[PDB]
Amino acid sequence: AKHRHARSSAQKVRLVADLIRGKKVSQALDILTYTNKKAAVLVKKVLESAIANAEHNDGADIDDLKVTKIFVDEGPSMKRIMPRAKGRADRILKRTSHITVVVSDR
Amino acid sequence: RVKRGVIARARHKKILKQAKGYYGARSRVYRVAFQAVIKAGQYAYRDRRQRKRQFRQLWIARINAAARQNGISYSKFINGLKKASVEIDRKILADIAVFDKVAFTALVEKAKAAL
RNA sequence: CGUACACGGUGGAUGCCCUGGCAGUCAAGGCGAUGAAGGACGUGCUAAUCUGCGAUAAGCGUCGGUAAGGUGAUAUGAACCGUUUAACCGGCGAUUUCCGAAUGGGGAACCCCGAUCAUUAUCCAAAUGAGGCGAACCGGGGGAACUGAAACAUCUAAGUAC
RNA sequence: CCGUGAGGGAAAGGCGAAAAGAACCCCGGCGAGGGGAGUGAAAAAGAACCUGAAACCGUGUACGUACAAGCAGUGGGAGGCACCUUAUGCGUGUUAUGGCGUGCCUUUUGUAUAAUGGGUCAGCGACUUAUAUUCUGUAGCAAGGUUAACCGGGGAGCCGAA
RNA sequence: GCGGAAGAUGUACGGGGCUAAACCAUGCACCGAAGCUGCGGCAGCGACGUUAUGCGUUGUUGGGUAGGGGAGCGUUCUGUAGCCUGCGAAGGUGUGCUGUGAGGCAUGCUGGAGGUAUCAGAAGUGCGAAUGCUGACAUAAGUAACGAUAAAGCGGGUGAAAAGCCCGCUCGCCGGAAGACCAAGGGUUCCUGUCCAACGUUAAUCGGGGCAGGGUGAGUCGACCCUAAGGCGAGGCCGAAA
RNA sequence: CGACACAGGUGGUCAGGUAGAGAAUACCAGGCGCUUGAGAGAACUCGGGUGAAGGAACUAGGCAAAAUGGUGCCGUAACU
Repeated sequence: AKHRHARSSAQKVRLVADLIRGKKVSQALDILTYTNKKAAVLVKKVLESAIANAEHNDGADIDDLKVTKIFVDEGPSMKRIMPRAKGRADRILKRTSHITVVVSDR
Repeated sequence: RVKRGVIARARHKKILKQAKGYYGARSRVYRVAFQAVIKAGQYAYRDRRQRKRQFRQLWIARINAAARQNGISYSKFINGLKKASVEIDRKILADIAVFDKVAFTALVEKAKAAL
């Protein structure tokens, strides 16, 4: 399944996405349980909901469904007024990223 | 008022395109493209051409590397060539008496004869 | 990690459109002590804005027009109005709080009276005037300097700016 | 929105023929979102929603690549790998190795230059009016020629004619 | 040829190196430029003949900063003649072909509404290059920065989630004070309930955050009243008057 | 108020709450924990303590630091 507007950073995304791009879906669940990176959740509530809807709908066996291709490239950037520095105003060019994951049978 | 049009923004590419043999930048950028190809056009304003009359220092000094193995060389090899027969021009020649252990002698027994 | 491209994104250019501007032309042209212009506060069942009114408050009356639908911009929910012909568009009359030229006096809109000058004068303010506003045009007075003279004291900019 | 105040002062346009604006179901902490599905000619229109580029981001593809020396090419000859929508011993992508190669702009007698300017991008960004005079090229007609205000007429008047 | 000749992080003719690949007197044969010769091709200028910038012949041959002279492609819109398009245009991306070139043209995809050619005009007409203006963006970096009222810790409660929400205990801080009552000033930020997308330089089931309601009931408190320095308006007096 | 939940600035009353000369430290009352975290026993820098013997030899200058420092008795110079 795919995702959209994520408060993620796109950069700190595709960091946790990696390591969980290879084969074995189970190998994608054990890992990602401990990441110490905000970039673990969200990117996990996917590639989990991806393995799901992959079982029912798009018939497939969980025993042989692996992670083939997982990439994260999305936006958009929105004008934000985050108060940095003692006193000043600045617009954040913060971007986002969608966690698209396709876990079919390999 | 007048919309820039198919000029400028139509001038960035139509350049940056032609660079099949580009550089790190000066292919990604236009403020390097132009001043990069400026050397181009010139630099060889009318020189590739340089090749001939350049590496031609050979095909004359190799021709003796062809001879000087079956008699004399250079001096009297291209002087007996314009003696008997239609006299074959020396271009492909002086490059043939190297990549083939034949035909090279097919211009040594021609010379040294009718000498 | 270098470059090109592909898919997606970012970004917003470009192309097209535009209920806006810019410019010219014709017509028409003043408003206020029967207290205006402007502003404030209110007013719609719910309404915060804008608009309209103003406590008979997005309205009331008359005539004519118009027309069967309508209850402003908002196409919500409820409800209601209209053929005892409304909505909507045009003359005349009524009403028209307080301050404001206000003018009794004081005052950052709040509390008590024709204030001030002046004419007539039954000298009683009794009968009247002035005291404000308005895009820039006409008239009557006061009147520079930077600047030009490649310096500057006539002159010049000026009889302009004010 | 800024300044005590006088005053100063932005940016932001477009869903679709119709909204006809995503019913129903799965997922989720969730009217968020995702999947599936529905509408329509098209949503690769789902709401700062037409089209949607460049700088640029991620991924992926082609090809390099941790002994390698630097404008990063030209010509020659060898290596390969990869692709036969332009069949013909004819090309591309990138590239190993080798021979050469000190960005680009002003000032200055001389700048690659330890002379100045620019981080990059897109958009923006600098000889124009009447009149008069003097030449030139082209064109019409020729001691005559042209009118101005105002009337398709005018000749005032101007220049030329010793 | 030698003595005279002493210096600065490792000493040499370009280097290897050489007794001749030294030096001097002669000599022979070669290598070696866009020079000279020669074939083809483009041009320009000038000369001769000419209506000719058409041919024929001839000369130089044809480098250029400042500067002078001359021709041209492309763009916008308004004319005449004349065409293309949803059996799909303009634009955009990639690619093929042509021209010395400016530039023109075709194919595929996308797009999805208009767009041209000729001749004659009209033009706010074609740009890399001002510590230039405005907006956007990359590298720099995921790098520099968080401290006297230096205070939290151990259990427990609630919760999907609790290091900082709440309970208990333990342990501390402040004392003219982080205590109590008020002026000025600010002004609903107060209380309750429901939440959290935004705010709280982490999190939050918490909030002075978001939403909806609720709250500030004096004759003797204060205002209200008065006056001080001083100010204003009216009469009087001065080119004129605010 | 200072553009900020800016260790800055801002008037009055409570100066008898308990131990000292006193409106000086410790502690009731009352208020508060609203001045970012986790793991080895470096160099270097910010504050500070202690340093043998000499002791201003440092320095423009003893700057800095330190010494003396409560109370009672005795006693107290030049100069004015």
